[PDB]
Amino acid sequence: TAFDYVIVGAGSAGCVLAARLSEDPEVRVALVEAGGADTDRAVRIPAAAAHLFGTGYDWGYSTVPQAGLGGREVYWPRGRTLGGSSSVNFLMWVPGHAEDYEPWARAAGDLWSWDAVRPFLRGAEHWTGGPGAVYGTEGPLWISPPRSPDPTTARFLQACGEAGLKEMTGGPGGPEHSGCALTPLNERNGARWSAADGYLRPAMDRGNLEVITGEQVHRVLLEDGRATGVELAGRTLTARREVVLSAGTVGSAQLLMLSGIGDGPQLRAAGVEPRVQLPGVGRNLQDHVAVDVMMRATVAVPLADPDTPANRELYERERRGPLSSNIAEAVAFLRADGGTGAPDLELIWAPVADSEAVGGQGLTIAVVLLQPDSRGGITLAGADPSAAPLIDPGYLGAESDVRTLAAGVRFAERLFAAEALRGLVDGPAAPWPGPVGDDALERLVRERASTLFHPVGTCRMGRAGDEQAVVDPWLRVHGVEGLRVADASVIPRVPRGHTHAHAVMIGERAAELIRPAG
Ligand SMILES: Cc1cc2nc3c(=O)[nH]c(=O)nc-3n(C[C@H](O)[C@H](O)[C@H](O)COP(=O)(O)OP(=O)(O)OC[C@H]3O[C@@H](n4cnc5c(N)ncnc54)[C@H](O)[C@@H]3O)c2cc1C
Repeated sequence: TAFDYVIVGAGSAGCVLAARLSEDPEVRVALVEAGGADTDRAVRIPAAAAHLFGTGYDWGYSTVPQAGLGGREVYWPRGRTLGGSSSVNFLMWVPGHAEDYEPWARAAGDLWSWDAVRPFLRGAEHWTGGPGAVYGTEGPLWISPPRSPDPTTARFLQACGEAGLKEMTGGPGGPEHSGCALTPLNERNGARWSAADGYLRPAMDRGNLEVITGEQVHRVLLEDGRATGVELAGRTLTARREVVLSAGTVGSAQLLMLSGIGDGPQLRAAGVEPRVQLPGVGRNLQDHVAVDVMMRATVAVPLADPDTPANRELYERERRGPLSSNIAEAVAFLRADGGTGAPDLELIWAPVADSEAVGGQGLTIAVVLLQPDSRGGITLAGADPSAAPLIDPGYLGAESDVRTLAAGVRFAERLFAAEALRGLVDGPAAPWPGPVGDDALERLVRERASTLFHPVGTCRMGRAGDEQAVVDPWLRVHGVEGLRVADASVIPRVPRGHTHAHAVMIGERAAELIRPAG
């Protein structure tokens, strides 16, 4: 079946692009998604998101053994349903810092400066909270303050205050380089509001949009230097105008390589026929890494066991109580060196502990390396389109990353030692060992660090002439006509924020690049 545009992947970016491109009734748009409809309860309920790990809603990737982590493999959940990862994520809308775009503008020009992207980002947002927030007030994605924050969360913010991190008046993504805040949420009335909710669903009555679920794309079909369609298991979808890969940091890169687009020698070694030499495909992989500082609680921890009759009754009646929590209720930003300037550390407050020793009754500060120097890549394991690719982030390959995380763990410890928090905790929650000496701390970081689910950069944007660029500033794959990538893969440098915002923004930006308004 024949379309004008074939979009692969109904995720953060792909939902936006399907909705936007189908706004013109004279173009026919296909949105092709490996997963099914987002129908399960645990998709809707903020507190339930982590229960989707290892389910049909999750691709369930893992990294290769990581030398920087002592040989550990790291689990890589990815959403596999309408809305993609926006349907399984932790609902945090934490859109990053204006300076994050300096390396994008360096790579791809003023099209990708902050001034250019800002309206697209603000345009995605509909803030439901108090005035003075930085967020937009008219976009498809409802952004809300928490309905029922844990009582300890105010204490975390007070502790931050005591340690010189003041509360941000606009929320994260404001002018303040340093500070703390309640997490802005992708929630409407206490339930998830995903890209499928905000963008896709309103568009699905359109006669010119076909949403095709349950279909993993195997490769892009190339003919005479142009993408002509995509191959599913049993049939081909044709595109008269463009194929747009929105399959994310894993899937977009894997699909390029499976199509013969990438480094010819490596593709040959994986059993794939090279078609377009583009060595940057799968390279420049970046991700946030976090270490959880977990303490045993001396107070009630509702989020340790949120799914109870009482909480279900309150959620049903009022959409309040623990089930309305995304768990990661507050954030703080700082520099390891204590300077002014853009943050290189984030602290995430979760009033729970992943610790069986205390039955979950603990409190966590996740310490986040926002600007890793480590880099990795994704390659094919072989030519089977159903096989997972080989994911090697190179976590903690750079020793500076270890030192930065060590500094952040010291700061988290400082917070738990603060007047506002120390009364709430009594020792560490195993397997967090609590305070250790300097050398021990470096080893502990390597033993405990894990993904924070923000992988980017495998289909990096850049100007013609930049040998490891994958797409151009208009998101067109270099050396192919009628083929674009629009998702988190194109990001040159991992931001100082959580990447759902960036993916949505790229979706919006891509739609305007492909079909300018007016
Ligand atoms: C568990 C988890 C928690 C997270 N928490 C947050 C958070 O709270 N806040 C935040 O800002 N970010 C968070 N993130 C990250 C954020 O959700 C992602 O970075 C963002 O959604 C990526 O958008 P995307 O469009 O690039 O890809 P995705 O949204 O992953 O979309 C890719 C889509 O393509 C589909 N696909 C892939 N390959 C194929 C194929 N071959 N054929 C067909 N379809 C295919 C996938 O199934 C998926 O639906 C989280 C991520 C995860 C996994």
